[PDB]
Amino acid sequence: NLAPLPPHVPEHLVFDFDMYNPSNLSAGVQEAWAVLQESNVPDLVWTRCNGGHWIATRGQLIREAYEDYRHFSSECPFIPREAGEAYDFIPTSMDPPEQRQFRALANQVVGMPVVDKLENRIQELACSLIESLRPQGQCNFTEDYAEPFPIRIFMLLAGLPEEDIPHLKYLTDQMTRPDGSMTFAEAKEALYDYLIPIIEQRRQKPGTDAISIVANGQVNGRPITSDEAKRMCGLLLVGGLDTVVNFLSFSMEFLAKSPEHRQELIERPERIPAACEELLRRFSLVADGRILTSDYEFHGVQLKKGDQILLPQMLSGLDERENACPMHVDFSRQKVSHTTFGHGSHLCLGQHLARREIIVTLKEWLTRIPDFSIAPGAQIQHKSGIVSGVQALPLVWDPATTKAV
Ligand code: HEM
Ligand SMILES: CC1(C)[C@@H]2CC[C@@]1(C)C(=O)C2
Ligand SMILES: [K+]
Repeated sequence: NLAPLPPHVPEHLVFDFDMYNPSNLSAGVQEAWAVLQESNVPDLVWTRCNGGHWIATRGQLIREAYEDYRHFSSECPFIPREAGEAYDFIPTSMDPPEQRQFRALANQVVGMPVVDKLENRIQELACSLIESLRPQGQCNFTEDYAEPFPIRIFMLLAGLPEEDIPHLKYLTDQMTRPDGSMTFAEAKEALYDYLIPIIEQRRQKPGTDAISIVANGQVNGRPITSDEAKRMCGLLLVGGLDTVVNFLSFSMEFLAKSPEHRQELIERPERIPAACEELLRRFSLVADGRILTSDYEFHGVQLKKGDQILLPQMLSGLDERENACPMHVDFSRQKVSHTTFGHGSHLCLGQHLARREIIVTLKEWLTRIPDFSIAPGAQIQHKSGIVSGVQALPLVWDPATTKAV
């Protein structure tokens, strides 16, 4: 449906892009979003889809808006409006100044020091999942690796049972790529229904898991409330269950389709960290945004207090004004410009865990299964939303070309 055009929005800026079902989706989701960067499309457009909102289409504007939290508030960061209003996760639903104190606590559970306590288990799980698949000569990559690898690591970190994954993954996905059966508010309250008692049990009897550490944490020297803990833990679950999970499939689809790039990383494994960064640029996948706190003229466009603006993190690095030949993957690219992990005060806190999971996957997969392809006659379908993904990724290989370590 197309919402009525607000009185302050001129017709010439109207471009009815649907972030949950973009028209060019069959080309690939990044390609579908990149239609917003065709030469005739303004830097800032209005879509009547999903209740009506602005979209900044160029890295310059996306970066500026993410830096200016005084005009572009995180209080209502999701489209549609109902979802942004219900959205209350911490720290993401807060602006500075109050946001900042919560970042340190989140860093205690997903930050670089914690990656250190997990490196060996991350390594061991990647290797065991890949070795189990290796002799089969085929897999459904989304279900067989992309999901279980990051999700089981998160569930370990959080001290949550693996048999809870199907329920939690379903709920998480309703917040980013809703199937229509639940509103954001319903999904969020179901997630909170799961968490609240676990949080109370771990405040009564603390363990060493991430939920215990958040629930018994301090924020700038005072105790976190049960409610704040819940709102932080919800966000951590969503990051654990619906970010890397999707990104790995874009990356593995690319490698399945580009033997040259596989060989590069096999021959020059020192390049894997750089490859991770270039893949994070090319297969960027997040798009949230902000709400206007006041009327504001931005790049010659009149914005009105309460207007939502989508600021797609995905688009900055695909912008030819940020990177030449942006749809080309070049592992030797000298300045890999992107906002894949966000920009401004809300920079991703999970990014070190994400990079470790990506780099481990690339190294351990190519060590064992250097030669693989998309299954015969398969046409890979993507899906779009707050976080975009790959619906299915059937891969095949000849087991004779693989190596058990
Ligand atoms: C490829 C993987 C990932 C990508 C692309 C990604 C992307 C992002 C983006 C774009 C933001 C900023 C959102 C905004 O400004 O509104 C963000 C924030 C955040 N992410 Fe990540 N993320 C990833 C992985 C993770 C993981 C694995 C976790 C935790 C398990 C995580 C936890 C967080 C947290 C806690 C924030 C909030 C920071 C704040 O609001 O101050 N992320 N992420
Ligand atoms: C936009 C995000 C990727 C970031 C971490 C999880 C996510 C869906 C959020 O709600 C904040
Ligand atoms: K809100």
